[PDB]
Amino acid sequence: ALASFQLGLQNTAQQYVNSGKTPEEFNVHVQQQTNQLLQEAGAQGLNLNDKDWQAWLGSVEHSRNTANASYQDLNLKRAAVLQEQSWGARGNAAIADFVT
Amino acid sequence: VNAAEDAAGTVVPPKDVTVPPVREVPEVQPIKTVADEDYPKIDIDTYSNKEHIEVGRSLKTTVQNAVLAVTALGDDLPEVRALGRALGASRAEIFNTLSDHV
Amino acid sequence: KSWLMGKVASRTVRVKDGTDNGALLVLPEVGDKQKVFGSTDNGIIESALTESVTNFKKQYPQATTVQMDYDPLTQELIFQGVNAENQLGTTRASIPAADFRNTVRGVQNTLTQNGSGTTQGNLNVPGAGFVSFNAGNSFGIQKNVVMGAVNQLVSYEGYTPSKGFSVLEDKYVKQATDTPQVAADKFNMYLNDKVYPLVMPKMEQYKNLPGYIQNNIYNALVETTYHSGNSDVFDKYIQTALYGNVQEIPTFKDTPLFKDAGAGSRRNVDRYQLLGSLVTYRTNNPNLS
Amino acid sequence: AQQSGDTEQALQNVNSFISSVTHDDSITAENKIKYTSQFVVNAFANANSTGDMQALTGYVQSLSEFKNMPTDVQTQIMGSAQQYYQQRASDESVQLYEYNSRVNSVTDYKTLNEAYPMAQYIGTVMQAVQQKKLSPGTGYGMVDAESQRRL
Amino acid sequence: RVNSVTDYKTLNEAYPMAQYIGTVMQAVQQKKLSPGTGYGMVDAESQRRLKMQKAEQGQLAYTNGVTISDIAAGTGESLDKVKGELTKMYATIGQGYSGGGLQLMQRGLKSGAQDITGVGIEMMQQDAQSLSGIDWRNLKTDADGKPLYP
Amino acid sequence: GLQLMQRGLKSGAQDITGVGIEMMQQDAQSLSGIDWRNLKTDADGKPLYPAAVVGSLGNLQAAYQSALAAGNQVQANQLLSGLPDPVVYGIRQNVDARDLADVVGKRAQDIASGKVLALPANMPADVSITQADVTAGIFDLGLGKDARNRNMLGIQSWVFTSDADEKAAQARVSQVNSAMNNEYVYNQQRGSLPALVGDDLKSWLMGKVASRTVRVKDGTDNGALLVLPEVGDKQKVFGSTDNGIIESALTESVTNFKKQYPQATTVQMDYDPLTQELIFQGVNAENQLGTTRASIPAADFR
Amino acid sequence: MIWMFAAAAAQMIQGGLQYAQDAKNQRRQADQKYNEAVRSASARQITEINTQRSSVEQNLQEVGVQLAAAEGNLMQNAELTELSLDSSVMNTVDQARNSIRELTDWAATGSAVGQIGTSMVANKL
Amino acid sequence: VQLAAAEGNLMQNAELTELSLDSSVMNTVDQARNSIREGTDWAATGSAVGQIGTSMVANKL
Amino acid sequence: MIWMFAAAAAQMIQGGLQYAQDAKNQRRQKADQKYNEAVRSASARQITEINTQRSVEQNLQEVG
Repeated sequence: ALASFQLGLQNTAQQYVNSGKTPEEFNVHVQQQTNQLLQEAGAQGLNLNDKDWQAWLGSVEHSRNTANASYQDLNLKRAAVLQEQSWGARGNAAIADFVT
Repeated sequence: VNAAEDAAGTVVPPKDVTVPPVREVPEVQPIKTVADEDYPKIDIDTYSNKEHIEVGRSLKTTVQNAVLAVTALGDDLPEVRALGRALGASRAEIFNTLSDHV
Repeated sequence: KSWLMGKVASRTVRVKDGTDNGALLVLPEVGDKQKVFGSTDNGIIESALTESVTNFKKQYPQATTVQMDYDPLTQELIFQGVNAENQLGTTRASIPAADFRNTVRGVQNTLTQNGSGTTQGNLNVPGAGFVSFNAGNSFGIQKNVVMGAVNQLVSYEGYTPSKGFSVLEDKYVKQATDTPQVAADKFNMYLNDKVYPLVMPKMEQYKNLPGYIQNNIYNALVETTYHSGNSDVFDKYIQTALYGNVQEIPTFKDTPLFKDAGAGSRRNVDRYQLLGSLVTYRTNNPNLS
Repeated sequence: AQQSGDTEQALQNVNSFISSVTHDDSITAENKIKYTSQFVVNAFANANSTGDMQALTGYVQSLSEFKNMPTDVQTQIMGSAQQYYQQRASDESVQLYEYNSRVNSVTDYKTLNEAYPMAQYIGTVMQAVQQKKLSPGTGYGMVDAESQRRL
Repeated sequence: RVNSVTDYKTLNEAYPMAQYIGTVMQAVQQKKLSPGTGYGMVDAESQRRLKMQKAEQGQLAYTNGVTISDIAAGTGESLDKVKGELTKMYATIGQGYSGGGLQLMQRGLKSGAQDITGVGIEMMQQDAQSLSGIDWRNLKTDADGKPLYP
Repeated sequence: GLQLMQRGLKSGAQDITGVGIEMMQQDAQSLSGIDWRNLKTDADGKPLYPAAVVGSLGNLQAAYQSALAAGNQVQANQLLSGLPDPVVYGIRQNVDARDLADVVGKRAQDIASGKVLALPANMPADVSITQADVTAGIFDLGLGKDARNRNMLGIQSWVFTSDADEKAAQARVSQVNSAMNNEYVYNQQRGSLPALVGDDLKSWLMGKVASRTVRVKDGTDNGALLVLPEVGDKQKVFGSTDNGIIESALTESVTNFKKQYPQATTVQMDYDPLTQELIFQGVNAENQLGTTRASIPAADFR
Repeated sequence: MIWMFAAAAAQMIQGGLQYAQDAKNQRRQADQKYNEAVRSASARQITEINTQRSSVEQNLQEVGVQLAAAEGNLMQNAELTELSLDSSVMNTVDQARNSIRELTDWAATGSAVGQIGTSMVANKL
Repeated sequence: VQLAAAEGNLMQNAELTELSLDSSVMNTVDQARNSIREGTDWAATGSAVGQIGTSMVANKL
Repeated sequence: MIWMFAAAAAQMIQGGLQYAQDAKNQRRQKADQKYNEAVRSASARQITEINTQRSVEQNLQEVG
């Protein structure tokens, strides 16, 4: 279950980026996904704060931090790409009008 | 033995070996071979009709081969030795084991 | 280049002895190897050439490399020292092919053990389990025939820690500290040293009978000799059954050999079966001599 | 039974059938001998280790019902067992050659160390050499060959 | 019917010796067969069973032997004979020289023995001689010009 | 012929198997005339063999395998001594029955093209017979009535053997080797050797020699071994084509010859056509001949 | 040995006999015209019948699918980075990255993290 | 039918025991077995059962 | 260096075997096979049913 969740968050990050969803919709999704795993962990063991479960929580934290970091950079790249394309499109019309 | 040490021995491993209660013996024939004594030592002379150098008037060699041997085993020569080295980098010769003749 | 290297690669043999790294030789081409070398496998020639190579190197220490050649006219093998630049030295040696073939055959015979094959075996000892056993013998009895009588001796005598196989010198008896393997080794030695020499000489008289009758007689003779140390006890009754008066057979019950084995044990029934079959064989062949 | 590593249950199973055949009263003596001999002979052919062979040999030769059989059947069974023996021994030695072939079947360096660490190969070879399943000369050479090939 | 069997285990499982001997001797007793044609029949089976028992042990040396030397040391045959026997065996297994030779070469290569690979290569390169006689220029041609190799 | 051979093999009689083999190898001669290179071809290049040869090859292979199955190599080699060279080559190369015709067809036109090297004037050393070949199962005659009549050498003891039997076996091996050498030389001189090498040639020669061996009975233990000479037609000289009668008839002559010359170990037989005479002579090892000789007219033998 | 090929010979006998029977069966035949139609018709029916007939163990499959998707995603993203020296995007982006990150010896960082690697959560609580 | 099924099952199961000599799982197994089984002579073990022989049920009922 | 081509050789071994094994299959056999391929046209017809039936990005397409 832990391995599946770790990959699921990262895979969902780019899917949300491609659709132009706002950060709030990503944050609510992240919290909802984390809550289910945390609740499920309550039956698959006592979650007693010993070394193994502490390490489990430590991994879970970074599993969220990494996706939260990547989500910003993906949009940062996309915005620059779109800006360059729009600036080229704006320059085409100037030559069109000059010729006309 | 000395020709079965290359066997793999995957049948009847060493865990399951024992000495046989009787002594074996192979079936070879009783024959030797001995070098003959009356055969002549035949050699052909191919230097009579050419210029050549005689040493101690047998072994046959060439001049460009003999010279090098002299310089190598020539620690008792005046430092002549350089001339020998230079010449060695420049016929038939006969001595009446080369490294010891010189 | 690959074609030439493959052609040369097939004729290379790495002689072993003489120094470190051994020596390297290239055999000459011959019409058929079986006439000159006596075998088509290089692994035997490599072992056979060792003595000749060692002697040649001993006679001429200054020689660094050796070359081999074949002279068909006189059926001769020649060795010669070689120098660089394809030049040849003055040292030479000669060896006839006949003695080389004889040596090769002698090595092969030792390897294959005169063609009789291996003789390693195993035994089933009560309690102790499986143990090693060697069936070799000096009379030429094939393995599965030798193993026949021991499987009856073991089935009759049995085995116990305090008695072993019931062998009755110091090296033929079991001591308190012997392991079962050691006891089995002593038992085999005692057999080979004190049973077969007394049983084999009396087998020359029964060659007129079929083979399996002789095989049956062999087991009975071995069993009797083991328990009595004398093969004349039962051969007398065998001769009586084959040629003597059959009416004297039932007197065998008064001998110590019968008494010691029990009045109704399987051992005695097995003994009487052979005598009952010999009489039938005699009856069915009135011309028996 | 022995696939789970329990020989005692296998011995109990064999004894259960032997005793079930022995006490039946609807068959003749020769059939009782035939069935018992066939089952006993077939039992040896299925042993998968040299320890099971010894255990079964010890059990069989002590059973009272086997002591009273005719001599020609006891001799035949004894001769037959010794043939499956030395064969179950040769197989255990050929196993190491098969393992070495499997090890040598790899051609890339990274996966070789990922799957077959040297410290385990050396131990596996030396343990077999210690138990006299392989001679020293055919184990040391095997180790040296791998050591040179890896470099 | 008795002689129609070819393997040792099933022979003893189906035809015990003690029953065959009794069956033959009972007929000999009733004067249905002469003594000379019953004793010979018993002896022939007695010899054949030992022969098969010996052969079964020799089969293992070929099956498990790692080199030619220890295969010969087991069966007792000369090296030239075991070479031919292995050739025949692996030709029978592979249905021809090419298939048997390939498998024999693979076995030699994986077992680290030069002797077996040599005999495999002998078969492999003996089979190849068939390619010298083909007339390449006159092979039948397909409707699209592609030749039709056998 | 196949059924007769099967009956002979299963009944343990050599005489019936011989007459079956005669038919089997008389039928095989039809394969020599086929023009393999000009057979009609299928649309996919596959030749079209007639149905008459498929059922002949499939029966020859079955007969050979049946002969080998019983452990009788003598009469299996005797069968291969009358078949044409390509058929003999094909059978010994174990191959699926569906490809035997193709193999034979390819081999025939490979031979026709001169792709086979000529044999030397002296028989190769690898064709001789040695102890390793005896251990391999040669000289095994299969099932039989008497112990003396299932080994071609005629030795009786098969369980316990003395050195006297070893000496006789050693002499008889050399006798067979000499016979094979003479046969090979005679065949080579006439230029009629088959296109075979090594084991195939050894089997061919052994099958040729095996047909002319007779085991005379009386005189001592193990009897005696003789190889009859080749004759135009047996019915004119010997008076019968069956060896079982000649074996019984030669007993008196062999016993007398051995009685006159106790020192003789082996006997050789030869035929002199010019005077219609049969000659006996003692032989030594290394193909050398002794001084003893005897002569018998053919009329009284018949 | 000669007696260890007996089983193979016995099994190979049956091959030759069948090979001869087929020749006779084909030679005894113009019934081929009738014979062909049977197969020609049966093939269609057979084809029609065939056409008519035509925990942890779940998390593992989900993991496999998502791993394949992640590998695909990292591909098609590495490609743009490959062009960094030419695009001038990943240059305009690197400018912003550097400008925002300013609010080194790499070996030093690794040692600092390693010195407390396996006790971070224990120390935090 | 059940005999055929059992043969198939055993044949399918033997595959892992074949690789036991290098599989890592068979080191956790055969260690658990030994830990759960707190110079054994096998020959001695067999004789004990053999001596009791066919009177097993009789001697415990 | 010989050891660089080990993987390539191992991959190339597989090609040779099935090249010879495919040829052997054809020699061992045909009309019935042809019929099945013709029926396969139904799948093409079945696949022919679907085949027979056959805010910046918007601004960019319009601009083009």
